[PDB]
Amino acid sequence: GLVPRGSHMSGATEACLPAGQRKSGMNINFYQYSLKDSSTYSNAAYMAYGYASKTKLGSVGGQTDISIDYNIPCVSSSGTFPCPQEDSYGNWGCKGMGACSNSQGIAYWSTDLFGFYTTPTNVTLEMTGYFLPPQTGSYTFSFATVDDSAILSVGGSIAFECCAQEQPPITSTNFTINGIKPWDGSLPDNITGTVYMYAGYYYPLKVVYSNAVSWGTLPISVELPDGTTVSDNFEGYVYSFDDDLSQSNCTIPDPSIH
Ligand SMILES: OC[C@H]1O[C@H](O[C@@H]2[C@@H](O[C@H]3[C@@H](O)[C@H](O)[C@@H](CO)O[C@H]3O)O[C@H](CO)[C@@H](O)[C@@H]2O)[C@@H](O)[C@@H](O)[C@@H]1O
Ligand SMILES: [Ca+2]
Ligand SMILES: [Ca+2]
Ligand SMILES: [Cl-]
Ligand code: NA
Ligand code: NA
Repeated sequence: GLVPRGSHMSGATEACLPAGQRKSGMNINFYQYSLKDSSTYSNAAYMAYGYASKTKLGSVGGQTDISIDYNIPCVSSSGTFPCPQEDSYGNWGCKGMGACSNSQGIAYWSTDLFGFYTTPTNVTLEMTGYFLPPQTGSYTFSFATVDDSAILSVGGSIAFECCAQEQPPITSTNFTINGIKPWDGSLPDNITGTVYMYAGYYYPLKVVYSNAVSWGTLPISVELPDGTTVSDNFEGYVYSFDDDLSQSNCTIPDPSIH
């Protein structure tokens, strides 16, 4: 036929063509989360949008390295140094440092998350921006692990609305990756998710991440159509645009027929 038929039952993921000045990287907003609260982050409504009803702590823009790898301090005989969780032992020490005098159960202040001074032990953050596929095909996003709770959403009307990156969060719970901490503890059922994307369109991307205590971990990757994997550093793939709610043609409901 002269034209492609389109994805079945309007199945294509909504994308965007923002006309304004493109900025490299994602915006990261930080919100209050209570130390050792092991329940709030288990609710889908909280992880999709309820986080923004808590106090906003601040923000950083232009972030291309988006994985989280926060290690608490070990106050050791030779000074205070971050302890990789796999090197923690006993009650407690850190391999190569001896016994640690400090508690694993208190808040710690650091700039480890995106250079922003906060409590990485206990915080929720929202990463927003647009993913620009260089290749048409299936993209598989993944979290290698999650400590404590996280979601990833892709698409207009799923992550956020086209040309409206800076607005309060939308209520969609149709997550691309549901990494929400189960009520029974243990691992979420599935921490990949796949999206079919068309080259050159901008796909809204949202990651919401929470830590309640001590270590924080969220190693983010994407497998491209060509089979290669991009991990941690998404430079060249993620961008931000200032809101333009007046750009009438911004939303592309079905990129295969655009
Ligand atoms: O999944 C929850 C967190 O687990 C780890 O945090 C540690 C965890 O400690 C456990 C025992 O070792 C402690 O003696 C006991 C005392 O509170 O708690 C158990 O759950 O939980 C503590 C908080 O209660 C933390 O202080 C410990 O660091 C770690 O993987 C965290 O990143 C997880 O969020
Ligand atoms: Ca919409
Ligand atoms: Ca934790
Ligand atoms: Cl040691
Ligand atoms: Na770590
Ligand atoms: Na430290």
